[PDB]
Amino acid sequence: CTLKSFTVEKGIYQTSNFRVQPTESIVRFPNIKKSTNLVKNKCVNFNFNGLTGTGVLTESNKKFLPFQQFGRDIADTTDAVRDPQTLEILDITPCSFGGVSVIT
Amino acid sequence: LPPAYTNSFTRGVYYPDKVFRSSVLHSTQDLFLPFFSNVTWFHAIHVTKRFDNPVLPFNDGVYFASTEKSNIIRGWIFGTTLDSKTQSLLIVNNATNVVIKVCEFQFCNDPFLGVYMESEFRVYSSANNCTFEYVSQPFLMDLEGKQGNFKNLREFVFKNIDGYFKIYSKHTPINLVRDLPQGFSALEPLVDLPIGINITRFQTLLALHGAAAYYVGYLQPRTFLLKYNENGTITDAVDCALDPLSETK
Repeated sequence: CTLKSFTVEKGIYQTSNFRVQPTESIVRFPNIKKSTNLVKNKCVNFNFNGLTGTGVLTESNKKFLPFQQFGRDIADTTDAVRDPQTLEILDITPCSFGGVSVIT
Repeated sequence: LPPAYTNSFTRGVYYPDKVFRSSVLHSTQDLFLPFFSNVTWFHAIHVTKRFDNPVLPFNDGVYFASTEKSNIIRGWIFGTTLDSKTQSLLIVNNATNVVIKVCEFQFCNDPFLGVYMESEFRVYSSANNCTFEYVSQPFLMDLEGKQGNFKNLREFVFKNIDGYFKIYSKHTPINLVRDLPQGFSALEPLVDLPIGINITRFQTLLALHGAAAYYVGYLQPRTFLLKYNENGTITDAVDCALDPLSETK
């Protein structure tokens, strides 16, 4: 289909893209909004303090200064977020993982 | 004492936002204190006539440093005209805590809450209109009297943007008996006021026991180049417009 032909020659053709689909949709910060529990190691649709995104909220190892909300990297993108309720830090890792190529 | 200016050796640096970073060199463009500037040192060496606390022009930010440990300046009154028709603000470091009294204070001809408690009712006279009273956590501010070698480097930044009256601070246990020393230490945010009042001028309320020490900086829309470290705290910075070498850095 991507080649617009009924006969393909031997080779490796890149057909599609493949992105993991997020399962759940949590909403935080009624610490003192609706509440939902922490889920880890699974691609979800998180909403932390208005900041909306997608990823796997893994456990963090870095220590924030005790007034900081967000966290980021050289590429200027969200990487670690402060738990609004339990006041903990959680990493973020998006899971848009690679294309899909057919070998024939 | 006529203000004999001195050189602010890399002071007036503060975390400009809530973001955490690590080992990255971010270049913020915000209101800082120009490096190696002449700070309007209000020489409080009276043991002269340093009770020259006029309606000081509150520009877009003020670096109100103080190498004082008895905290002679318990109050900081703010306002535009200070004549009973302005929603005036007071940061009062009273016995309870750093209380934020912003109200439609009724003033007198000589506006100052002089020590008489701030009982000289020349700023506040009644509680008619009051947007918010941020009575902070009551801490051990009991009208301190300790003096000597300036351990507590009471640095403060008082800026008013979008109505918000952001008050930064820092407490460094560095020892000296004279003006702003060398070194580098960034300030932290201490309180953000979610009000929308306007301020034009301010005063410094020395406690009627004066021999003290308190400076007055003035900020500017500059651009910097901070340096965060592994633990995520500012360790160095360069003023992006001070010299050619700083500019190429």
